[PDB]
Amino acid sequence: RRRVIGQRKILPDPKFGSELLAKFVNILMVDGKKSTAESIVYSALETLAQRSGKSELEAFEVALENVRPTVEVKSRRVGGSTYQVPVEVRPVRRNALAMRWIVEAARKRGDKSMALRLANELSDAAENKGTAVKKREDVHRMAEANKAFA
Amino acid sequence: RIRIRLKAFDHRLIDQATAEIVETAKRTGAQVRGPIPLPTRKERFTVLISPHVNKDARDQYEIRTHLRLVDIVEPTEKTVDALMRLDLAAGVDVQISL
Amino acid sequence: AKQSMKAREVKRVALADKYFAKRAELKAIISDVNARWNAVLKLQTLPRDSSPSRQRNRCRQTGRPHGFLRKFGLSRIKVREAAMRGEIPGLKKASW
Amino acid sequence: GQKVHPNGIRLGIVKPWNSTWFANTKEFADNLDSDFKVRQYLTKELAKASVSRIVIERPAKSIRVTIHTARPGIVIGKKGEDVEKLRKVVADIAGVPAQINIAEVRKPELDAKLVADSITSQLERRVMFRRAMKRAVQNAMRLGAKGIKVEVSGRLGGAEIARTEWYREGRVPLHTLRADIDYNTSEAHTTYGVIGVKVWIFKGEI
Amino acid sequence: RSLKKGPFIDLHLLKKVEKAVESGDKKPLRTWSRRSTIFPNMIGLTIAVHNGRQHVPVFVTDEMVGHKLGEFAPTRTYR
Amino acid sequence: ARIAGINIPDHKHAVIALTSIYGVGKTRSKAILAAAGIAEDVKISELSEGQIDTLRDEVAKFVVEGDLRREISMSIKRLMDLGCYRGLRHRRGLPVRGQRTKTNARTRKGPRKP
Amino acid sequence: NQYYGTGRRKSSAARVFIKPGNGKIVINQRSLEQYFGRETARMVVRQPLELVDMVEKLDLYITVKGGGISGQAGAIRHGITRALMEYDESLRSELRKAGFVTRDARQVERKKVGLRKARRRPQFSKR
RNA sequence: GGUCCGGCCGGGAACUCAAAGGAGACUGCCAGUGAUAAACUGGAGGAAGGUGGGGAUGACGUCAAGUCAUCAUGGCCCUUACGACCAGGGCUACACACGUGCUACAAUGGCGCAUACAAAGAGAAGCGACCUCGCGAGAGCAAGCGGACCUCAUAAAGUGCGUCGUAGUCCGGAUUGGAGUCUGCAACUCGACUCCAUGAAGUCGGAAUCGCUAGUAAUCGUGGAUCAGAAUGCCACGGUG
Repeated sequence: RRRVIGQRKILPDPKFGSELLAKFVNILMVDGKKSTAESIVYSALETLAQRSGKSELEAFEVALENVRPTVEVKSRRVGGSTYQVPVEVRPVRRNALAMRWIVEAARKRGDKSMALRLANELSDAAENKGTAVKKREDVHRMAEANKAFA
Repeated sequence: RIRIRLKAFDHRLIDQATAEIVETAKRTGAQVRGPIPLPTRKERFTVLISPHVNKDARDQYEIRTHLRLVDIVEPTEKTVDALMRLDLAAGVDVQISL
Repeated sequence: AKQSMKAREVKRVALADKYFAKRAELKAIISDVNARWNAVLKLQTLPRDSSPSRQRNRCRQTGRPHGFLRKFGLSRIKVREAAMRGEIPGLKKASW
Repeated sequence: GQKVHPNGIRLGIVKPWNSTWFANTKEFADNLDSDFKVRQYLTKELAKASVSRIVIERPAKSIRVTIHTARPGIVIGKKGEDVEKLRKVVADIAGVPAQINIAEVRKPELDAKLVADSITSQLERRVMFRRAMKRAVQNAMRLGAKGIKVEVSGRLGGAEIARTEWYREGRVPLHTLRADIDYNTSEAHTTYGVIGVKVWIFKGEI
Repeated sequence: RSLKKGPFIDLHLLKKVEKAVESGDKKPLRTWSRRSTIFPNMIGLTIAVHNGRQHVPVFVTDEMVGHKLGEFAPTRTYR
Repeated sequence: ARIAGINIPDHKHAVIALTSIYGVGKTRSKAILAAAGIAEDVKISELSEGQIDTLRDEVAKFVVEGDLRREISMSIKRLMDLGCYRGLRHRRGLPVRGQRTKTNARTRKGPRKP
Repeated sequence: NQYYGTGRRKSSAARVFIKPGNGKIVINQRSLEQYFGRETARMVVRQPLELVDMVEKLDLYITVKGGGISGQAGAIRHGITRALMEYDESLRSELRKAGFVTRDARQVERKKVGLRKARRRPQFSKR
């Protein structure tokens, strides 16, 4: 409610050691079976070699670029009815949010297996594909697209 | 070597009841390897407070059974025959088995 | 608890002792692989109330069969009172 | 309901058990049982004996039993009357050599039990609850003590609408475990209903 | 279907069927113990069952060997 | 080709695809291959006349398909024609084993009749 | 000589013995790679070690037995970090900075009457 | 140090642990804000901060809230009977609905084999070893422990390999049939479980709605009360998170 502290410092990736990738595995994690999450994403994250052939590291961030929004809505119980006054999105959630769309939509892909069903999505991310990239504009069509209230 | 056990419901009695042995049952004759505490047997219980209805009631009780070993490590006669001279304690199970 | 009910149990004990408790043991032999005589199996029906399974305990204080605990033989609230009144040796609230 | 037993809540500290002894699931079952029969009976033939508590020690097949009473002499008997009877009555009731040591109650106006059994008895004597409840209990404040909360159930006086009463002196912080309080109940089956009562005597702090 | 070794039957009806066959046949014999089993010798006999209110006719058949008598007697009312 | 007639289980492990027959199970279809030598890791195709057909030999021991069901439907009726509780419940689509027909029994009774 | 370090966390019991030399590590007659190696992230045990150049530094003879992987691995880390502090009582600041010197007081939770899992309260869609 | 490699045996009170007693946390100390107050915000030191985490503890009274069915009890009722005994039947009925749950709908998976880690607990008409039989539930024989000695108990997730490849399946198990075990006079009505066969609905669920702020939710097992023997319920424990 009124509580005001700090964020929960997360433990970096099991290898590259990166908070950005840390909360990534967590957002992807399920049933506290964190192990699988690693062995499911950490693989597809490197399986990019077969998909490219180099130091697959920045590919992740570059892939998220096509999935990084900067405007969202927010209904407000004002003016009798309910406003929508859209507002941008700070970095703290930008990177986070995206990760959800990248995973929460990579599951309904319906491919070989979550391990790979995820990999492909990354390539589709930077190359614009799947609901992941969709959600962006499908969301932007509200904010910045309806500044009439913003 | 005769082994002695003391299992009371608290130290308020298990204490004096045990120190007695080490003091009396252990002078010079009896050897006594030492007074040990041993793990306590915790038995709690949950009882429905309200009479009929209100499942969300319940009350939790428990009876800690405190125990002690010690046991004398010397089967003599002059000192191993000065323990029977102790049978007080309104509640201190003393299983004097060998 | 009723007065009649709180009486039957009492008897269900006696009979389930004077007989089964030591006598059933006899037929329990034949009626079991101890080499199952029909007669012995039939003789098993001489009583009825005489059985260690026909007892529903019932509160040792009042009689309420619901909420029994071999430990105090009482039923819920009874254990509750006896406990608070310290009537029960070494037994206080449990918290951890 | 919404109050924890001001006695059991403290059964751990500052409050001894009115029946301290060991036992295992085996006899424990019938053990606390006999204790009830003997304890329930010791009151039947010693009601007016003005008995407070009734502890029950148990070493090995020989329960002690201590009948605390404001009136020891009457619980003694004609130089052996009472004692003999009880001490013998504990026969098959426990099937063991049961003794019996009486304990004299100092200041019978600070002990819950008594102050409770009394007020209730006065009620049965056709007396105004308020008077006794207040004065006939106010004494606990004159012989010392610091705080005493009384409580009379409903149906007091000619009325179908049961009502509880207050009346308290000093301080009775029953929300303090290190407080130690003398709480006890007492009924009074009168012409109608069962006007109850609860005595809360705050005997010092820690 | 719960006795393994020792197909039990309520003696009450036991002594009767054996008595009936003794003198041949006759009218049904009142019976309250359904928990028994349709005995073989009872083949083509008459038995009853106190289903709570009253009894019910019972005519054993070849197949009726180790089945429970009660099975042939309903209980609750319906439709 | 169909062993016990009809239904050609092809392109799958033996035992696993063997259970295809309306009569054998994970265990049965397995217990037969043992005394048949035919492994499970072998697809019916991989087999040969002296492999797939051999299976059709030790299969005539158990009852299967059509008549197996009929022989049962009739056997059921045998005890069901009798005025026994089971039958009385079997001819009404009610649980005859020991369930609470009073509620929750869709697959048992059938569809919903609100 | 040797330097002991208890260490524990979440019903765990760590027992690491640091000897001068021999970067070999054994936990209950097993390898740090044969008991933990190739797990969720048992790279924490040897974390404080490398944290200050190990392997060709000292030795680690552990004897843990309490709690699951995560915990049993956390206990050791606590014992070790605690241990090194003995060989040099002037490196506390460093280890404390990371947060090893401190123990994970954050233990399990106790279920509660009325609830269904100490916190998970039963639902009542209709109220 | 000696090994009939197991702390098995001397031995050793170090260590884990056990469990009685102690120290420690107080805005105590540093800085800034605040009127140079209460307090707040960070900080040092620590294993642990700002009632350390969780319990326990429920003011005055409200709902003529609940319980005469645990018990007690005013009044009213019944008494060759709304008292009492037995047998069988019923409380498990359906022709629907509403709430609380368990298990799914699957490859963050099943399945085979292999195998690593924990806690808190029960137990003389008890827990039951080893061993023998049986496909198996379980049975025969019979030790140990009335307990940090023994037994119920030789965790699951997990990790290694391999497989099956998005179909109603190698998913999911309801149903039914066949035949069997163990409790107990006795399991038709109306029991738990084993084996074989059968293998449905269900491909994640509108309107609407619930819990959860950290070892939490999430999921994975373990135990116990009641109890002869009917647990997915309740109480409780720990793993991963």
